[PDB]
Amino acid sequence: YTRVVWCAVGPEEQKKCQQWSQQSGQNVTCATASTTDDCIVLVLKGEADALNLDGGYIYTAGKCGLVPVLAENRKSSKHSSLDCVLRPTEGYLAVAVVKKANEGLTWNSLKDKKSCHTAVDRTAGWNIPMGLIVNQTGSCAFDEFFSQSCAPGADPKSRLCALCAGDDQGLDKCVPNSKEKYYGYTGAFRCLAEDVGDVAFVKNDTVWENTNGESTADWAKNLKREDFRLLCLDGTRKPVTEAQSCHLAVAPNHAVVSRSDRAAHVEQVLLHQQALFGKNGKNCPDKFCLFKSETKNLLFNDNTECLAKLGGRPTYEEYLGTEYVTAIANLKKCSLEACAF
Ligand SMILES: *[C@@H]1O[C@H](CO)[C@@H](O[C@@H]2O[C@H](CO)[C@@H](O[C@H]3O[C@H](CO)[C@@H](O[C@@H]4O[C@H](CO)[C@@H](O)[C@H](O)[C@@H]4O)[C@H](O)[C@@H]3O)[C@H](O)[C@H]2NC(C)=O)[C@H](O)[C@H]1NC(C)=O
Ligand SMILES: *[C@@H]1O[C@H](CO)[C@@H](O[C@@H]2O[C@H](CO)[C@@H](O[C@@H]3O[C@H](CO)[C@@H](O)[C@H](O)[C@@H]3O)[C@H](O)[C@H]2NC(C)=O)[C@H](O)[C@H]1NC(C)=O
Ligand SMILES: OCC1O[C@H](O[C@@H]2OC(CO)[C@@H](O)[C@H](O)[C@H]2O)[C@H](O)[C@@H](O)[C@@H]1O
Ligand SMILES: *[C@@H]1O[C@H](CO)[C@@H](O)[C@H](O)[C@H]1NC(C)=O
Ligand SMILES: [Fe+3]
Ligand SMILES: [Zn+2]
Ligand SMILES: [Zn+2]
Repeated sequence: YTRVVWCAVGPEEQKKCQQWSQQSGQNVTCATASTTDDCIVLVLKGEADALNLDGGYIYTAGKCGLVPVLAENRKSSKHSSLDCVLRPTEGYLAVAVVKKANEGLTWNSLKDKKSCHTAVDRTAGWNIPMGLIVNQTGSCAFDEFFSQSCAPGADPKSRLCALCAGDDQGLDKCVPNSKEKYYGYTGAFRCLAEDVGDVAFVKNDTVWENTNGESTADWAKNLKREDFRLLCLDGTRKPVTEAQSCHLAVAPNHAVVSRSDRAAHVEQVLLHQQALFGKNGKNCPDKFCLFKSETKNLLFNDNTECLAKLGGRPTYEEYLGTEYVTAIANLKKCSLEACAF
């Protein structure tokens, strides 16, 4: 009832969820699945209540009747007065990032190069860049465009997984969960940083959070912002400070979804959970911080300031916006009134 079952994707999120569970006095409990799609199915069956999803998955979930409940909100600049929970979301910038040293690589010479994607079906890592590439190429053979990639969630024996590395034992290659070394925003940026790929499709924030000492992780220690460039759609390369004028799209923020019949209850529990474990929460950083996990973005993104209420009781189509929704519909004609399960 006032007990919510959260769905965790893979073993590291499970571990974080368990801690949250313990600290919440079991107001929150945990179910675990190997992929986000499987978590969506748990939610449909009523065996889990909720999870926080990237926009590409909100589209999947939406067709099956799930609804957005609250949205990640990061630090803003305009609307200084408003409380975080009431502040409108701004959205993130999807970018394509390369090494400065890889000169003469631009948007127009990406063909046959190596790519790093957060996961198949995700906004910045897949839907935006592959949608543009299909568009520009006039062809649904997006699996042939790059020579090799790491795109968690594709066929492990395909060239889309050739660059994925699996877990510290080499198992679970290309699975779309954090066990895969190059999964997610951080994984795809690591894939570029280690020069496994030529380009990473991530968001603007990922570059800043993993360079110039912001990350203490071994692979990101010595990374410098100046060693990276953004690829712009006009064929130019720009410094990472110019993301405002050099992105592939603005993406809708990740948001918590649930079955509509459970939305109201998930919302109230979460609002109270963040008062306890959120940014300035009563027990964070004392006992547990919901929005921390050492740059690994477990359950929620680490840069989340709060979960915010949605202005308008959005359907998922309204939450995603008509320009994003049509982009996805078009790309999925290669790979409408449905539910995949
Ligand atoms: C692309 O993404 C980056 C990363 O999100 C965006 O850069 C962020 O811009 C914010 C303003 O919108 C900065 O906000 C404030 O944050 C703090 C405190 O208020 C200040 O500096 C911080 O100091 C502490 C030191 O302990 C650290 O936690 C932080 O790393 C940072 O050094 C800052 O003066 C400012 O008031 C925010 O810092 C900043 N994030 C980083 C890491 O630089 C960027 O706007 C975005 N670009 C676009 C076009 O969206
Ligand atoms: C890949 O190309 C397809 C085909 O063009 C793109 O789909 C098209 O997107 C545009 C812009 O969102 C749609 O037009 C819009 O119509 C509304 C309503 O009139 C208007 O308010 C907007 O100003 C705009 O004109 C268009 O309907 C849509 N076309 C199709 C076939 O549905 C798609 O966006 C491209 N993918 C990417 C990632 O850009
Ligand atoms: O993509 C930007 C963005 O918009 C979101 O929702 C909304 O987008 C439109 C039209 O583009 C609209 O109709 C809305 O009213 C609207 O709010 C996001 O979810 C979001 O966070 C974005 O950043
Ligand atoms: C658990 O939820 C109950 C019901 O609102 C509430 O009394 C209590 O504050 C919650 N405990 C924690 C630690 O979240
Ligand atoms: Fe995303
Ligand atoms: Zn723009
Ligand atoms: Zn509406």
